[PDB]
Amino acid sequence: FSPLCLRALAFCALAK
Amino acid sequence: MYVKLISSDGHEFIVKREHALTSGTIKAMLSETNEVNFREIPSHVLSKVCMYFTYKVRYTNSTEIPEFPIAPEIALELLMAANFLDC
Amino acid sequence: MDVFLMIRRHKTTIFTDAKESSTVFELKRIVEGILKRPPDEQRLYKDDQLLDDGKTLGECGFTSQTARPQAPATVGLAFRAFEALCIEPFSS
Repeated sequence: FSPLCLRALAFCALAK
Repeated sequence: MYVKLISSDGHEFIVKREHALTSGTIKAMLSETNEVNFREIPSHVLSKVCMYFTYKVRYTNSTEIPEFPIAPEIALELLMAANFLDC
Repeated sequence: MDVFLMIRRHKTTIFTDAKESSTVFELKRIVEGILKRPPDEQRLYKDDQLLDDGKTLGECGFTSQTARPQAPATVGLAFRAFEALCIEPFSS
């Protein structure tokens, strides 16, 4: 397991 | 060994080359010299990007992975930086 | 155990890590390799407190709970003329 890319993390910070 | 990443407001961030290569854009730009200017990314964003590099390398092929904190008010700028940097 | 740091002077910020049991002097040796000033021409700070060369980073207060990859601790840096400690803030 590796961290998600920063593009996806920034999206999740607003989407979830 | 190290590269220097320069933000739009002139802050210089000195980061291990191996960590900076988390960014596909930095890797391609370095393909030699060790300085890259980011004239559209301000230092409060680029500093957070550099923290991501450190965190990405430290926790690849990890056990539970701690949260990467992203305040809602910078998420869009961070996303646009990560779009440009491909990380 | 690794601690994760930002060493900051003026508009320079070095992202680096070290072991909690390494010493302040060994951290100055890292700064020398990057910025080409020897350890005796450096002062390192936690907030406004000078750090003694013989102390470990853990004894200075840099631990794995306060100095994490996603939230590194800040170490101030001043060079011998010593200049005042001066760290320019990031933008808003």
